[PDB]
Amino acid sequence: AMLLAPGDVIKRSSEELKQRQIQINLIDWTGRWVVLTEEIARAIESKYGTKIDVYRDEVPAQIIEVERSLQKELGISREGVAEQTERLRDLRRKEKSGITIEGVMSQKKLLSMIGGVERKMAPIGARESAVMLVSNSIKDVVRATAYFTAPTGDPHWKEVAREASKKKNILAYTSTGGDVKTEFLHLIDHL
Amino acid sequence: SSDSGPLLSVFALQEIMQKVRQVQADYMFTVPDVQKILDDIKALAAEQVYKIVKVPSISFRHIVMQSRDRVLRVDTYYEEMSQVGDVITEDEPEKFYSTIIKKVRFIRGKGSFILHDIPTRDHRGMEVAEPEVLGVEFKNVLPVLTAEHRAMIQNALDGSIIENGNVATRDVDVFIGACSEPVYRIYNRLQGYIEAVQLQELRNSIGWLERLGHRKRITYSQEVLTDFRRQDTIWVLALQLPVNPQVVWDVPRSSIANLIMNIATCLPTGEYIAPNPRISSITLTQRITTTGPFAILTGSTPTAQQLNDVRKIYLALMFPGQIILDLKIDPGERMDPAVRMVAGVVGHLLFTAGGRFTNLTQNMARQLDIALNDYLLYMYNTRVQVNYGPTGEPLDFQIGRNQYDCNVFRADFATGTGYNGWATIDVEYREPAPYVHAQRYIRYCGIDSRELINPTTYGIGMTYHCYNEMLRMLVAAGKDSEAAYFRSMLPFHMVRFARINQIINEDLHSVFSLPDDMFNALLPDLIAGAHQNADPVVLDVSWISLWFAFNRSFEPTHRNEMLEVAPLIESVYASELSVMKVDMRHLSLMQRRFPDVLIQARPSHFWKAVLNDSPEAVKAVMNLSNIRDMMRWVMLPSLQPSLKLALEEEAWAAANDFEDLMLTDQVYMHRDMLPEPRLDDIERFRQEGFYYTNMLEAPPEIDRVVQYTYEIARLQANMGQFRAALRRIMDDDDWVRFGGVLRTVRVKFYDARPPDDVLQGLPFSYDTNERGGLAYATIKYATETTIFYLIYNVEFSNTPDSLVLINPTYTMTKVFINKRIVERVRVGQILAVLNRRFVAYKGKMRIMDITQSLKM
Amino acid sequence: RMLVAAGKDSEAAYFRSMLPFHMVRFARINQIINEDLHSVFSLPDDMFNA
Amino acid sequence: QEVLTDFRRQDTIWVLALQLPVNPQVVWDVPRSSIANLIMNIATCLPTGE
Repeated sequence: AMLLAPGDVIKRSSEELKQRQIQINLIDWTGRWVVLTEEIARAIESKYGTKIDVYRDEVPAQIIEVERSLQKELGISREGVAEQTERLRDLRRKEKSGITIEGVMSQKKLLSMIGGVERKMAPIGARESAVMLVSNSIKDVVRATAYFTAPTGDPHWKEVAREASKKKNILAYTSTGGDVKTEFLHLIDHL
Repeated sequence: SSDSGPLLSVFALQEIMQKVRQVQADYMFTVPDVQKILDDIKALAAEQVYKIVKVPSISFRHIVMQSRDRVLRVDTYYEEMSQVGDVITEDEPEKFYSTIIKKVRFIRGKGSFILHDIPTRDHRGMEVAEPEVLGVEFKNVLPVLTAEHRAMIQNALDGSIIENGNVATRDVDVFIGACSEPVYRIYNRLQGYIEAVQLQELRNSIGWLERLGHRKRITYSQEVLTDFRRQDTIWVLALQLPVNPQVVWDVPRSSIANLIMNIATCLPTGEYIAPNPRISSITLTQRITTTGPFAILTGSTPTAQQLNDVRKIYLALMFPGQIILDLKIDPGERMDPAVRMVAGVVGHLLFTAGGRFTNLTQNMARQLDIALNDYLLYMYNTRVQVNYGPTGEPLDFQIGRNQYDCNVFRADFATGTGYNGWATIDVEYREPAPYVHAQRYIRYCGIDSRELINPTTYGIGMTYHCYNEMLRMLVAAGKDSEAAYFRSMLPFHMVRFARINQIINEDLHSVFSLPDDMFNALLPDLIAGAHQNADPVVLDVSWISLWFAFNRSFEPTHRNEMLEVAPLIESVYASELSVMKVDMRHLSLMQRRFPDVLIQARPSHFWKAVLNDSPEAVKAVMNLSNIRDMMRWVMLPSLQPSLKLALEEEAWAAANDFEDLMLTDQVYMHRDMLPEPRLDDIERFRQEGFYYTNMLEAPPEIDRVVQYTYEIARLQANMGQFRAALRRIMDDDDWVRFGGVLRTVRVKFYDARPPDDVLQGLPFSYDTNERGGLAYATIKYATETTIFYLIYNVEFSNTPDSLVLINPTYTMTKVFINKRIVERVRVGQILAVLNRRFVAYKGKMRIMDITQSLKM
Repeated sequence: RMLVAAGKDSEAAYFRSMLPFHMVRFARINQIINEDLHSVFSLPDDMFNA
Repeated sequence: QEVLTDFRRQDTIWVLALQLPVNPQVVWDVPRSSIANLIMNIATCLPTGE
């Protein structure tokens, strides 16, 4: 299930495409926070799928201080809390021997600050979508099984459309009204 | 990330070769490129044994002499085939038999041709063949011929009318021509094969191809299925489709080659994809140690070595009984106990260990059982109830509040409990298959391969016995997180085994698959340990590789390029094997037929001679892996019919006459004169053609010839009477004949006094020498002999006495052949040679073959 | 067979992989005995059987 | 390749001190000669190796 689409559409929907695990092949035409210790970052990455960096005495930076509430929420062990507060004491001593720390302690604050949205409660299928690749290259026009069109234009889209319409058995979809991105996402969901 | 048929094949060769190179002898490497082998075999399959021509090759040519009324007729067949093969020597039988094989190959090569679209012209409303279609070369003698003979020649040309004849319910043009007997025999055999095939063979082959396409989910164009029913097309079936698999499997010790070719020819290409990122990393319910892993990631990218190991795991999974895993521990690569302790968990789900077949050795079963025992007893974040059994074996305990005995999870190959083959019907037979030797249907976890699935929703809420029991046991022990993780991963597991089952049942069906009888005996042989058949290949694997394999899947992107054209390759391979077998049989029979003159040799000699001439692609295919096994294979009665075999047997039958090969032993010696013409009336001498040859019209009369051999000559030389006896015989103008050694004959044409070496050469050589105090002597016979023809050219200038030497010049060697090589005939019978019947297809007619339709 | 029945699976494979080397060695021994060590000083058949 | 011939040079006189077809009983009739025969055979026929 391989689809061809205008380049601006994939450019605008790259985030959703990455979130739904479809690989992107496109041709162009012309401060973060860190966790005190690696264990908490690993736990939060496992829970939410969000990559988190680790503080390594680099520069005056902004530190995230996970609080007792989220410590209990994430199921963190006693040793993790102990090492977190040990690193906290080390930071206290370092800044007393003359960096900003935030004691985030609500789940919504952490979500609205950084990271990916939590997981829904449905059965997990083998794959999120039935499509593997959406591309905008003439080099793999024979690779495609269907294509999508929009009133928006690309300098190479006309030739690709001509070379794709020549296929004997290919599914063709066109969008005329509403939002192009919403229609494309609905199509990629139902295809 | 990506995989393909050829790439996995190369990896398999590398692994097997590295395993086998560990032990070698005699203290005396390369991995062949499967791409080159596949390309060569496909090209060989695309080759045509026959060839289509508009005009047959010239059979008779004429050399014009000074005479206006006489001319010589030369048979082109004999004058050219003498250059086929090198010289013969009696010390090396292998080269002699290689020359014999080349000579018999040449006849079959020359005799296979088809006439089509002959150029003709109309005359008086009747079609008359043009002067080039008939196989003569009389144009060179025309300019000297007189008017009245030339008119007869023209009238004979006018008589070459063309008639019509019906062949296979089709009208073809029939006419008369000239050709040599050995070539005409092969031409007639080819024609008869063409008529014979049209009855039933083609329809059966097309039906079998249709059935194979039906099973393997292959759709063929109408040009392959219904194009043979046209009335304007002849299909010459050089290769027959329903090949019996016994021919392929009868070659000794070829299991590795068969498995490699099976992987290479029909394995689809695809990618390895991680599971849905909606499944988080598994968290272990263990009390925290300061350096242990809290969780084991699933999206992490493995190293190249781990990629090779997971490739090994998948390759052995896709071939149930032929490839087996084995653990390997590196001295370094420091690993936490958790990864091994959870690989021991996943091993009981990835593999089956009994019932019908096995994917793992007993050592792996014991190691996995020990790892599971350690996981179940030694891991706990809180106190857990446990009970112990009396016997001293792993997994003799009962764990949890409920009395869940873990004895069932101990591996037992006799019943296969605790693994995938737990109370499931893994093997079943439903209907006859396109290949009669492989009727079994494999089904992992009871999943049926007859129904298509969708990856998005398949596998939700469906379980098999082993997985359900393992989940119940795991949740009973109090490991909630691991149980939840394994429950979440179930649809991915089901989809992966669905894909694997589809690949095994649909694509890998070929002759190269292991037959049912050998497949059934794999497990009992491993249990008993009395290995007599080919042993299964064992591969090494690490602990982390089990986890990585459980956290990856194989998705076929698209089918193999050569999947559609496999049967033709299989048929051509079987046909070549059959041809080599029949060549060996005919060589043995020929050697037995004439022991007096043929050099005695061992089978390893002429088998090597045959292999020297076999196509390189077949040799490369068969050499991817004694004498007793060779004889056993030769004595087998299974043969594969083919056009090449049909022509080869006729060529071997025609090879029964050594004169057709121009190898002779009737070499005589007799002192004779070079003729000295009168040359008194030069015009009269020029009008009457004159020539001199070494040929004998008839063999010398009996009782006028003496018979010699090696031992007679040695006895004569023992007293010094050899040369004396020869001189006495020559002074008595008697004949002498040599024997034993088979000689080769060469034909040459001269126009003046020949070079001396052939003028006064001797077919034998004599020498003597002395070492120490004893006298010594040697005798030998020349193996190369020449036959020359002399044409005497005269001009008005020379005197009659010019061509009369003062003293005689003597020639010794003479040769007798019982067939006409060069004949002196008058211009009347130039076209009298036309006595053989030819059939030619019309220009609008089409010749087609199956390989052409598939566009090889 | 006895090694496999006794459960000594590890060394069974090692023994199985050694057959060609063993057979080559014994073939060389037979060649040397039958071909090179033949002389009048060789023991007669009767004393060999005795 | 050569085969011996029966010839006698007019200027040569032959002497043959030894007869070649040695009888094995002469060498094997000596009592307690087993070790002697073994040593002689292994000295005259046994080849070296690696």
